[PDB]
Amino acid sequence: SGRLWSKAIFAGYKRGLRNQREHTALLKIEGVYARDETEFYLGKRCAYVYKAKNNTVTPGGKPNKTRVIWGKVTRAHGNSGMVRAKFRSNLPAKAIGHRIRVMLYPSRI
Amino acid sequence: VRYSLDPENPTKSCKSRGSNLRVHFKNTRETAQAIKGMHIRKATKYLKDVTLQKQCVPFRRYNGGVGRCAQAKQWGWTQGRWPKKSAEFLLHMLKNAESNAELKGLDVDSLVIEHIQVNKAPKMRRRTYRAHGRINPYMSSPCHIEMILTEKE
Amino acid sequence: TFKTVFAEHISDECKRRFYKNWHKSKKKAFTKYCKKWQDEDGKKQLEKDFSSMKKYCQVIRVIAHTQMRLLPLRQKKAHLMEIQVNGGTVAEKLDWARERLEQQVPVNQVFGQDEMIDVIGVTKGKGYKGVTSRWHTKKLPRKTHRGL
Amino acid sequence: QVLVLDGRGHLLGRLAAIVAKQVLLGRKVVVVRCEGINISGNFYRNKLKYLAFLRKRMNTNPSRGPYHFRAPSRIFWRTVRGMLPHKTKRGQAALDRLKVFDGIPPPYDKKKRMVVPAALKVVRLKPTRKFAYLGRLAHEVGWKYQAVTATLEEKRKEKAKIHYRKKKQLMRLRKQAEKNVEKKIDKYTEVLKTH
Amino acid sequence: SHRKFSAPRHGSLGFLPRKRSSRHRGKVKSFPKDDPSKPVHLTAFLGYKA
Amino acid sequence: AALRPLVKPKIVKKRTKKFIRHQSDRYVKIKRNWRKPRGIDNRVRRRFKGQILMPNIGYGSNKKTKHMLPSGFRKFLVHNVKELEVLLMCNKSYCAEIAHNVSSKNRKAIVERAAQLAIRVTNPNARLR
RNA sequence: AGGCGGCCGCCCCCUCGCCCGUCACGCACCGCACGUUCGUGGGGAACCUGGCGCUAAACCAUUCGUAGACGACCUGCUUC
RNA sequence: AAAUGGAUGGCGCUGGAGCGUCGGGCCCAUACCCGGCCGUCGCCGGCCUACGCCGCGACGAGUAGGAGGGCCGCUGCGGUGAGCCUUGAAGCCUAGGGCGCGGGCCCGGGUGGAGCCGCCGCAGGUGCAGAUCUUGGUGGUAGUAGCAAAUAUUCAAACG
Ligand SMILES: [Mg+2]
Ligand SMILES: [Mg+2]
Ligand SMILES: [Mg+2]
Ligand SMILES: [Mg+2]
Ligand SMILES: [Mg+2]
Ligand SMILES: [Mg+2]
Ligand SMILES: [Mg+2]
Ligand SMILES: [Mg+2]
Ligand SMILES: [Mg+2]
Ligand SMILES: [Mg+2]
Ligand SMILES: [Mg+2]
Ligand SMILES: [Mg+2]
Ligand SMILES: [Mg+2]
Ligand SMILES: [Mg+2]
Ligand SMILES: [Mg+2]
Ligand SMILES: [Mg+2]
Ligand SMILES: [Mg+2]
Ligand SMILES: [Mg+2]
Ligand SMILES: [Mg+2]
Ligand SMILES: [Mg+2]
Ligand SMILES: [Mg+2]
Ligand SMILES: [Mg+2]
Ligand SMILES: [Mg+2]
Ligand SMILES: [Mg+2]
Ligand SMILES: [Mg+2]
Repeated sequence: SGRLWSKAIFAGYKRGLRNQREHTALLKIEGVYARDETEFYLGKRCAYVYKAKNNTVTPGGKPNKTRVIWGKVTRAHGNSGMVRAKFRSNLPAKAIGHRIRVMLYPSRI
Repeated sequence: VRYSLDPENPTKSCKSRGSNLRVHFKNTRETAQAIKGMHIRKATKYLKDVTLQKQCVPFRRYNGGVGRCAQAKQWGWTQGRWPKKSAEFLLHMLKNAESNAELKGLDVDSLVIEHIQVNKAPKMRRRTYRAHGRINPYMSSPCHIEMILTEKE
Repeated sequence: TFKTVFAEHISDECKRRFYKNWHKSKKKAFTKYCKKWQDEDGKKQLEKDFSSMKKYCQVIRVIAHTQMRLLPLRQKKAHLMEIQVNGGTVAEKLDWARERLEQQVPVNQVFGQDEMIDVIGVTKGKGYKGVTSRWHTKKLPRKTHRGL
Repeated sequence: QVLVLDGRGHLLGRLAAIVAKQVLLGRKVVVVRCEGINISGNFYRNKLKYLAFLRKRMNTNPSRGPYHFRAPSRIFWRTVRGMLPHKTKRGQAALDRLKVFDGIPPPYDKKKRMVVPAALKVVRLKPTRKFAYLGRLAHEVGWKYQAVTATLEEKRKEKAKIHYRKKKQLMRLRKQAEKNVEKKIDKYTEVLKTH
Repeated sequence: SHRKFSAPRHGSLGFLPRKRSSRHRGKVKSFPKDDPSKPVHLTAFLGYKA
Repeated sequence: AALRPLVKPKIVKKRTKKFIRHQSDRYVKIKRNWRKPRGIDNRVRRRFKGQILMPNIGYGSNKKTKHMLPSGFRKFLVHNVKELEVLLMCNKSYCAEIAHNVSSKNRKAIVERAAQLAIRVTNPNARLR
């Protein structure tokens, strides 16, 4: 029992003032608010948990309604502690202001 | 002949049609949308109330410049009109559907009108006499009427 | 509005005000409410409402109506009006109101002669009229086409 | 989840910037005591700017067009509207997440009010510069509800005074218990492992 | 422009929403203020123009 | 699990939209085939951002993955038995596709000869009793 | 812009309701994710069961004029 | 001091989110470097459709205009496929499968009932979004305007 993943809020895509680049997304991760603080999270792996009414899940025991697009941390972003991430599939753009899990594996503890 | 929206079975269903009959397509569509989804005796009483101007027919789609009435509040609508000739023709075709159900041998007291359909017949052209010796067409708009009735269980 | 307390003896003119079709209505208004006024155990849950009325409210208004039986009218419906008591403290205003529930209020009691009292009502409807009759603008002369 | 912010001694633009940034992330933030939000500059200057803003209105139909609120909560809500992209379905959802209240509501009496340090008058303004109260501005122009709000505010401040004596009595009792004996065995371990 | 004969405007801007009132009994928009010095009385009665 | 041909890599197309024609949505007289606009004011020819993209040489697929079905073969159309038997040498990369005007009486013989010669046919179970 | 908390008289149980120590077990599913949550999460139509209760109101029609272009508004209709 | 109500873009900003001097970071364009793929060009390889097959390197924007290619397309002509079929050709529809960047094409399913296509050469009345384009049909308007110049009709019966 207990949560193992660190909380991170989806913020938006990599973009300029006018245009966007949907291949790389931005994550405001909680606790980190500095360039020196967004160093431990380099190499973490992210997951966006959402719901659909069809019965497509992991083989972990029971069939449910949970669908997850996987991905991982690429690099840091700015001085405020925001973190870039490239997922395996691009974001649905409904996740703005919503939470993406950051799990504590392959990092180097 | 073929009908759109074929029923569940031809045993418990009767059918009727009128072809090339001088009415207005808009009036017959707007009264068919009020007939559709109703018991046959309620529809007969409804059309007799239309001919007696006691219960109206709301114009929901073809509602351009149509005056209001007080009787439309049963339908949740503001406008309304009382089509006498459309009520007469559609009551005649409901009597035809009743006779066809009697020929097929159904429980004639418990029919409901599941499907009704109206579409434009080929119209006949007349002419007006406007200003400056010009001729503008004066054309009708007849329609073909189809109805599929079903027993209620 | 905090809460509204209605009296026990509610007139048929007030019931005709609350209903729309008095012929089609079965005259069933306020039956359980008068039963709550009649029951002794309901009074303990009703006198607490006045004690909360003394504590929290400042503006107390009195709903009264007219007697249509004394009038030569044909309407037979009594018009309800909230009348803000501008007296003293809320406690004696509530005591005055509960003392004069189900009672008549003459005009000679409150209003007097030589008094300057304003009148509020609804104007005479003249119908869907035009501009020179509504806004009283100046007419156009005889030579004007498409309207004077 | 939910955030409850004080409005006493805060600046309008700074607090609106921090609220409009934190409401796009999803944290349901609510600014309470909105009448106490200070605005820098002279008060005649601020009401002259607001009088010009009231003068801004459509000549053809004043209703269909510029709406001008007088309540300070709705002033702050218009300030956050002018900063969020409200014409799209991101800022509209952010404004639906944002709630603003004048005075203090009864759930926000109980729930603890946060104070943002970077939006403070004391942090951002030199104390020899002029300022203006948004509640004073609202009472001067349009918002006729200071006599009710200030009365209920003094009532809940009396409620806070009658709660704080009980809380301080309980704190004195628990520090008398900490002064008492037979707790120090765990306290040696706590001090040697970061009391 | 320069209308050269300025006239007082017809009508009033204050009475401009000339909609039918949803009520026929003319309700009271504002009652006079109260004080504990004055004795207890009522303010508004009903009547019929005869 | 039918024939499982030789080593064919991951097939990419660099875009899969079969580019729409400008203002084909607005007018239903315009078929959705591409046609290069040669106007002097057109945003598509001027290549403004936020518009449709014109087909040019950059969208050309790889020569290894050109004319490649997702199964891993290259299709070749066939009318009869001799045009099926011409694929006897290269059946492990080239599949057959029976023409539409071939009846069932000869279609069953063509698919029987393909099953004997181990030649993949794209539509084996069509137009049968 | 209120529904959870505090006190007293009793209630069927619990002196392991928690930390320190000994002992033996429960799937150890044999390298793999979407796991544990305020969830007896929100809404709609029905299914079988116990107790306590409810027995109407709008719209049309008709009439009305204090009202109306049409709608709309104010009204009447008890067998005395 | 200027007429609609409005403009550092707005919101706001005073220990700055103003002004002038600057330090360290941070963000991106089709710009630059590396890499994958297509094409053009230059050089070149081999006695493997030589009009084919490979290899290296540099570059690809563009109205008027000019060339090359098209195993893009339509119609008909001569060779040609022991071509296709009334166990279903042309045409048409299609939330189907796919190819080619593209012109377009092939197959699946349905109506249809008698002619059709691939390659090589040949010849065109050979490809449409416009021309207040020609012919034909159909919508919004729209059940809208309008059925109002010349005083006026009413009761009963009858055929129906
Ligand atoms: Mg209209
Ligand atoms: Mg009209
Ligand atoms: Mg004429
Ligand atoms: Mg003539
Ligand atoms: Mg009148
Ligand atoms: Mg004239
Ligand atoms: Mg008022
Ligand atoms: Mg130009
Ligand atoms: Mg400004
Ligand atoms: Mg500076
Ligand atoms: Mg070029
Ligand atoms: Mg024939
Ligand atoms: Mg061809
Ligand atoms: Mg030609
Ligand atoms: Mg020719
Ligand atoms: Mg054309
Ligand atoms: Mg053109
Ligand atoms: Mg034309
Ligand atoms: Mg024409
Ligand atoms: Mg013809
Ligand atoms: Mg037309
Ligand atoms: Mg008309
Ligand atoms: Mg005439
Ligand atoms: Mg007769
Ligand atoms: Mg007769």
